[PDB]
Amino acid sequence: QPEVNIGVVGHVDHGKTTLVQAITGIWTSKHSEELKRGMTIKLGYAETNIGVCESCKKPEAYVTEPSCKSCGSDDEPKFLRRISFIDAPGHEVLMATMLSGAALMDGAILVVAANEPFPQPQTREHFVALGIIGVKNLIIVQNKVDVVSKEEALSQYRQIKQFTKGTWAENVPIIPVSALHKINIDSLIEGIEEYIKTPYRDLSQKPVMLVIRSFDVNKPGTQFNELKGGVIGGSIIQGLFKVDQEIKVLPGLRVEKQGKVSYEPIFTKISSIRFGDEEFKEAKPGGLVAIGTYLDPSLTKADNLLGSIITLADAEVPVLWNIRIKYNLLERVVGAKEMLKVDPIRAKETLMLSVGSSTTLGIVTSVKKDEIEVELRRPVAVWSNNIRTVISRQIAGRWRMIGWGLVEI
Amino acid sequence: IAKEEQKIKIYVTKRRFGKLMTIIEGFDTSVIDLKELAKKLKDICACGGTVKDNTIELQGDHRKKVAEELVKMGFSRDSIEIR
Amino acid sequence: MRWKWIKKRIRRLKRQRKKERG
Amino acid sequence: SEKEYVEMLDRLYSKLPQSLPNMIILNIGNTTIIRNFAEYCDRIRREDKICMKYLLKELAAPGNVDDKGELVIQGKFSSQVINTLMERFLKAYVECSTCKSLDTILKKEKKSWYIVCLACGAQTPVKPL
RNA sequence: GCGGGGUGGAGCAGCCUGGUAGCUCGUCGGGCUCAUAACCCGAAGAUCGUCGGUUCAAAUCCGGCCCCCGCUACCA
Ligand SMILES: Nc1nc2c(ncn2[C@@H]2O[C@H](COP(=O)(O)OP(=O)(O)NP(=O)(O)O)[C@@H](O)[C@H]2O)c(=O)[nH]1
Ligand SMILES: [Mg+2]
Repeated sequence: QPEVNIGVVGHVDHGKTTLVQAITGIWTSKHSEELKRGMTIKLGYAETNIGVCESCKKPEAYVTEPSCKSCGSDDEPKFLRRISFIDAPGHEVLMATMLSGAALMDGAILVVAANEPFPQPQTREHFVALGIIGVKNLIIVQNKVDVVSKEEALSQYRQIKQFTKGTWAENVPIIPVSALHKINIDSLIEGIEEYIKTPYRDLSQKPVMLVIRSFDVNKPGTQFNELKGGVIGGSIIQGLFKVDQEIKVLPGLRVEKQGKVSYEPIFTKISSIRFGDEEFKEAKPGGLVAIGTYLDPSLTKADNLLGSIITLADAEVPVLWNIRIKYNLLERVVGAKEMLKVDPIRAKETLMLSVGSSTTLGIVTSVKKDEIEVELRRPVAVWSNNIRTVISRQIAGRWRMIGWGLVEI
Repeated sequence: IAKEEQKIKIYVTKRRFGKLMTIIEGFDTSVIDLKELAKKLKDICACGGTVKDNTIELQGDHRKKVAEELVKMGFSRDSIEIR
Repeated sequence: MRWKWIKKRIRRLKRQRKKERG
Repeated sequence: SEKEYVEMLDRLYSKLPQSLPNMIILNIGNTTIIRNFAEYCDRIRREDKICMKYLLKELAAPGNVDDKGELVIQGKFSSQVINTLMERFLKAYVECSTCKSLDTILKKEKKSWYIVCLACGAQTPVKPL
């Protein structure tokens, strides 16, 4: 399995996906046909091996396969770890899925375009979302250096070295790439091998995991007799799951009784485990996993339990409707082309509460200095007291990050 | 959720007894819902109206209004032409 | 008339009572 | 720390690589027939089907090429709006982004096409359609 | 994975229930009109995706293999 989850953030079309192509060799598909004409839309996914050419010279020593005869000589590169990416989209309004994604990440790579005016609306928006959430392991990258002057990718490296200054990003190193022709990527591999280090996760902890996809393996027309189970798609964060463990999802499906609303936990067994294209018997944090189940795929078709969280069956997790956020605000709206000042929060207003991987909306009942209580629509399964959350508003038709904080229970 | 954008032609038209009408044409009939859009727009204009094939029609001159309401909803200011 | 009003009053009540309930 | 960077910059950068014939358009009931749609696409190095797929999708009409290199679009369009939507094509699929030469090859891979100039040596990536 | 279509240049009928390939346009020629392809007349032109079977005989019925568009969906 992959050891660690790395984001690829940045502005729209700056080539976040193309840089996941040049490292993994895997494309996100670019799909929905509408993504095949737009660009990446659902969260991409791709894995690879990072060895190291011990018997040669760095950074070109940093391989992708067990093959060192590429650089210096043969001595089959000692394998260091296997990894996995999560490619967020770059378009301004697909803010609500990149946040969602960011509940799973152990580190990131900021893909700035060398041929556009540096602080681009989303490049920043993402960055401060990073600084907010706690993803303190960043590596900036200057992407399209194959279509610019040799003066131009330096003068921008000024602009990056000056923005990256008053912000927390000390020596966050800026490795210029060319995701297109896969030149100077092995030096990006040396960055990610040094700076984005493999954290320790205590396995004895309560099994908890997030979900960001889930799919009907059933092709148009698999017969009933070999109807494989439904498939939940997401990343473990704390613990390790095993093949043939009893499980529950939360908040889980809601019933209908004449206009009423009522969510409830669903139970099932782990039918199968798989990482990449290879099936496993256990699963551990870092990486996005997938869990074959025995529940009706109608329940997990398009991506129905998106935002849900998986835990042990017979575990202790509150399914809140109403919640106490301790919070703070950005002084600006780093997101809009325009930097208009974030107003102070008004009661009886609509806001988009990102908690974990779930992207709920909710209404504000109380407003203190830094303690607000939010009634919701679709519940939230609050697995701990250390639930980072992110707070957006509708400024002008398109949803915008404005404050953050922690969930209190 | 989805996206989709289109070229929008707004102009004065003609109906029976009573005043002129306002045509809004050029929306993507797969992605965009002219029936949800139009219910919203009849509220802004405060006019009766319909979805007339692939168009919305609104009774009276509403041409500055609608462009001002369409751009709000996250449509492009540069795809819209009031004639 | 009183049709009107009853449902207007009801809608006002609900919508507002929705805003209170929320 | 610039000296780690400015070293990485100097290491990437060391790995680096006729008017247009007047399109003759007519009308014949409800068809618009570009008489030299083959010769025109032959003199920008393009495939008839990529200028056809694009100029047809933009028009929102159907067509196929004749058996002697002629576009029979099934919809009667004025002799102007074909130039304005045939120039745009040039801008997005033949004019390189470095020196504006029109002297370009069109690469194809999985899902990334590139405009490759025969004069300067750079590559304008294009939305593959 | 199911369909839906493929036919003179072009738009497409015909295929169910097999038996000289039709229409509209265009072209081309002539004619009619004062001049109009406005009308009247004629010609040209599709071995009917592809490959094969069955049949005396197929564009039709049959099955592999393509080419565009609805259905599905990034399929751990
Ligand atoms: N010349 C050049 N072109 C590039 C480079 N990287 C990407 N491209 C091109 O730019 C286009 C957009 O790439 P893409 O990876 O989708 O950008 P993105 O930011 O990941 N899109 P999204 O917002 O969906 O994640 C592609 O068509 C690709 O061919 C580069 O380094 N050089
Ligand atoms: Mg991308």
